[PDB]
Amino acid sequence: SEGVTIEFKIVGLNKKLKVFTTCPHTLFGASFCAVAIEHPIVQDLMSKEIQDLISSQGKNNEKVGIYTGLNVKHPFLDKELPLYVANFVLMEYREGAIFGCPAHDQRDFEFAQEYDLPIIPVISSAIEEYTNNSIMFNSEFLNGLTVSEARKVIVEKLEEKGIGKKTI
Ligand SMILES: [C]N([C][C][C]OC1=C2C(=C(Br)[C]=[C]1)[C]([C][N])O[B@]21O[C]2[C]([C]OP([O])([O])=O)O[C](N3[C]=NC4=C([N])N=[C]N=C43)[C]2O1)[C]C1=[C][C]=[C][C]=[C]1
Repeated sequence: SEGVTIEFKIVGLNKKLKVFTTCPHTLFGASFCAVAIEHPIVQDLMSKEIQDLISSQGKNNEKVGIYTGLNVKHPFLDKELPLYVANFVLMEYREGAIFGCPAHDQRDFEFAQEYDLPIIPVISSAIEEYTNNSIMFNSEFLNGLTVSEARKVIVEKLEEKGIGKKTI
């Protein structure tokens, strides 16, 4: 609709992953990264046998994915996030790649529950016509800020480091 594009460093390689989000302020609650089945990164960084795993389609309506074997470095935390090929990510929409926040997104929770991924809460429950007064927590420099202030500060920090930009 109107979001931000974020670059993630792929661990042990000189390659990057661009993801699109409409909730950049929930970045400290990221558990995984997921790309579409038809994403270029599948043909570039993975074996041809990945198509055999993909066709095994079996669990429809259920959020399923395959761990690629690669991790991405979190931009602000000393930690890595696993990278998946997921059935619920659409290639034709934006970058065909997402970051997952299971504590505040139903689709991300269903995926994390299946693959035992961590659940990290970041919003404590209370464009310019209204202000969302829910407060950020577990989010380093975003702590204590309302959701509205946090959306602004995270974008300034991503732009300041050359790893994020506004995307219409
Ligand atoms: C879940 N819904 C959206 C609802 C709003 O998205 C939410 C998003 C977060 C949170 Br926290 C809460 C809601 C965070 C963490 N996941 O990021 B979020 O913002 C993006 C958000 C942007 O979509 P929109 O419609 O709001 O403009 O959808 C996710 N996304 C992006 N590209 C994607 C892609 N190719 N295939 C799938 N999903 C993608 C991203 O998920 C996904 C959805 C289902 C089908 C087509 C397109 C989007």
